[PDB]
Amino acid sequence: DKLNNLVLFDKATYDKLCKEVPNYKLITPAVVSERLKIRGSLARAALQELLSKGLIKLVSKHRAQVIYTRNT
Amino acid sequence: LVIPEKFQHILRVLNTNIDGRRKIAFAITAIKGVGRRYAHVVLRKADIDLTKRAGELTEDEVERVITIMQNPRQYKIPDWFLNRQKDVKDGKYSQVLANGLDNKLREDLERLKKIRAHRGLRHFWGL
Amino acid sequence: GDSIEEILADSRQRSRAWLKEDEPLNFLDPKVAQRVLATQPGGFKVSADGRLIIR
Amino acid sequence: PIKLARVTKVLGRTGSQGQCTQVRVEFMDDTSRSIIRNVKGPVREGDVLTLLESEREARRL
Amino acid sequence: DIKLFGKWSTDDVQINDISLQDYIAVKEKYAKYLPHSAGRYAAKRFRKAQCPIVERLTNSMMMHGRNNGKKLMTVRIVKHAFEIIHLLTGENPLQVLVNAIINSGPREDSTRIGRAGTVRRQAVDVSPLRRVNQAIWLLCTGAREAAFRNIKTIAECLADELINAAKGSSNSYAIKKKDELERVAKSNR
Amino acid sequence: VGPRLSRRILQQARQQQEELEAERERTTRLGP
Amino acid sequence: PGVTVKDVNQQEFVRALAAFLKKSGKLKVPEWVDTVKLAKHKELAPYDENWFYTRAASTARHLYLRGGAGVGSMTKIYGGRQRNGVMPSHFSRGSKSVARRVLQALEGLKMVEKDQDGGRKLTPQGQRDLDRIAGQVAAANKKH
Amino acid sequence: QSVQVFGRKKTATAVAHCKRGNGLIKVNGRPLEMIEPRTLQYKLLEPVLLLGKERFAGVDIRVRVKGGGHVAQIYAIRQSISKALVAYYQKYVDEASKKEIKDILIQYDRTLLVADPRRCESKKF
RNA sequence: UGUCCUACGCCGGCAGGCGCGGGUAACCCGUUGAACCCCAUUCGUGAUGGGGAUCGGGGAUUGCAAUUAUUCCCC
Repeated sequence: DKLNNLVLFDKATYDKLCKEVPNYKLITPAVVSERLKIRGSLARAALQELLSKGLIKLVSKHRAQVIYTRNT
Repeated sequence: LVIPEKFQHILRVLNTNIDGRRKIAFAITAIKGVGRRYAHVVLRKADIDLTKRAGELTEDEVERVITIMQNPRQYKIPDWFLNRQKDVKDGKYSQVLANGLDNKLREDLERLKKIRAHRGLRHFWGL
Repeated sequence: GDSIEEILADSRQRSRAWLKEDEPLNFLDPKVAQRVLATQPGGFKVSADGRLIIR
Repeated sequence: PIKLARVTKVLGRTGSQGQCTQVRVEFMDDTSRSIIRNVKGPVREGDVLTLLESEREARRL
Repeated sequence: DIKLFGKWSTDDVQINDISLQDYIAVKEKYAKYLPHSAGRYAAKRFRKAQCPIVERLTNSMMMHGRNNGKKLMTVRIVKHAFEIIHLLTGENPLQVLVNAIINSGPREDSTRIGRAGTVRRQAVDVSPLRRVNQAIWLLCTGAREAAFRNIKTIAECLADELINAAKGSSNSYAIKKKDELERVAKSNR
Repeated sequence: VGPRLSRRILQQARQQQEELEAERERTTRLGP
Repeated sequence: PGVTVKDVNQQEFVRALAAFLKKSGKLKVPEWVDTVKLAKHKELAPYDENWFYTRAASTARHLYLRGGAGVGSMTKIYGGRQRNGVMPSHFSRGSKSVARRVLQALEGLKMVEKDQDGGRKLTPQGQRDLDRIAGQVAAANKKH
Repeated sequence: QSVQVFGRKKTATAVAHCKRGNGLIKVNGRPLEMIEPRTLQYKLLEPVLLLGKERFAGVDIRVRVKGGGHVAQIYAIRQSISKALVAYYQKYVDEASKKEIKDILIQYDRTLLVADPRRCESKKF
């Protein structure tokens, strides 16, 4: 029915993100938003933050689609 | 980042509810009398980060933005940008927001009904 | 003027040109003007003997 | 069983609206058998078909 | 070596089905840098068998009105689809593309005939050209109607549909519609 | 080619020739 | 040997020139910088708060690429598509006062001057500054 | 020594001048690698990639492009550069290289040297 | 296509206003700097930043005259 995606990081959500996102083999805003039940703009912000800390590898950048994946 | 300890899910301003889980520049537009343009200009005069969400504003921020929307002319918001420019009874420039919009609307309808012009008579004959 | 077809004839606008495209058109070649044109490119009863009937 | 077979001769356009093609088909695994089939789509000489039930031979007037 | 998008090779591309070697044109003469060619592959019959197959996907994602004529968007879509399918699967994207094309084309169709009131269905075979065409159409429809109102983009849904039809798992749209068509063909011999 | 497209091509090539060949007040008095 | 404006990426050049004109800080910023839409076909105010420096950088680049542009030419350049309600869309120009204020601010910085045959055009010193920032773009991008 | 050729598309025209040089490619005074649509960038870059940068290392070209749209201009540009190189290796370089290069272009793409004569149809009352 | 098409300068946030030039025209608008398209930002499945109808206030413009909203602009 009506989705109730979180607008901001909860504590358990942030911890689960930080220790379960960096092993997915495919990192896009859509997959994190759908399987973490979060708003996609904050999904993009979280992915940008994980890229900023040097832990996730960007593959290609676009205005339409951005894709990341694991370092190793 | 993470949720602040004072994140307001529901705001109660101008006798109207605000959904706090939204960007501030549209949670302002959630009430009557303000759309996207006036909300952006109010927030730029108020010097508030528009990237920030609505639910994490402090009491000083909400009281100053409410203050600015009640008296926009004082805060160099121009005359042309306002909702009511020349009130017919008392000529002055203002911005009717929550209940004053409904007040001026229904009293304009009563004024058009009392004088029996075409517009008011047609509007009340429409129902 | 003296061609067969002109003599055997049943008797803004002038600036129009036609290129033609063969080797690629080299404009700097001295012999290029040969490939630039100035004009648009491109009843009796026979008897049984085969002699035509004129009237 | 899935059995594959090549077109040799298209016999013509059949069906009420001309929606099918009657065609002459020989098998590759045994290039002696010959069958007549109806196909949907554009078929020219050399097309190889995959038949799910290669026993019956189709027919239309 | 000619490479799709500068990083995808067509030398290791192996086509499995005997039926479609002349009708899936992606090899050393059909290898191109980009799925855009401005080609007139439809001015004569059977010319589109010489069209490279990524150009056929690119030509078949320009559907439903708004997207007509927008080919650069579609070249972008299939490019991002190739990157994401390579990341998710770990091998050559073009190989599972031709795998999903082979596994998505129906082998036995049904035709509707009728005389007056009586309308019945007769099972008929399919051309290889129609096999490839219907596989392309069903995959494009699967991706398009797969996303349409969700957070997932067009490229992710196209790549997921392409994987799900490459391995032939029943959660794919194209293999479901193909199985339905083959079932009604078997029931209408 | 036809008239219009060839005309555009000819003037374009002429302008390119002049811009390749490319790379003070008027004479107000008669005698120096 | 010196790289020109026409030798680099235009978007990075425009952003670097915007940073240059922002750090100079001597353009005459209008008093109505945060309360206007840039054309009648817009729907919102510009999202980047110091849009004036970006617009002035792009304006300077556009005069470099083609001289003799007045206010009307720059309104034609930044014009777009007005969606007329339930009615068919059309092409609409930009706002004249914004282009005029950008041109007059660039004249006040002495980067841009009039000519005898028409509108605004580039000064030689502003052209030196523009070649300098173009070389900075090429060094920051093509040498990296 | 220099040659001047042209290529075309629906309405887009490209005029290419080919002179002795060192391997810099100019279109409308702008470099080849900066023309706006990157999605068609390899469509702009196919003659160089097929022939190698070593065949362009002793030549320079400047192309003026007028008419058409983005894609039509790109196709006219690639036709122009291919015809310019063919004309140059025909006129001032030996013919065998010109023929083998012409064969390479025409086996990869006929529209690199033969114009597509498709245009919009007219509507009659 | 154009003696109403318009370059340019100044004012106003916009419609618009003032002045001064070209064009009876491949000569000036006009190298017709069109939109889709392309590249970055915000948005995140929400009758929601989709969609704009219908209304309230004010300004401007064409007309002898805009009321039953001529047309345009802003909220």
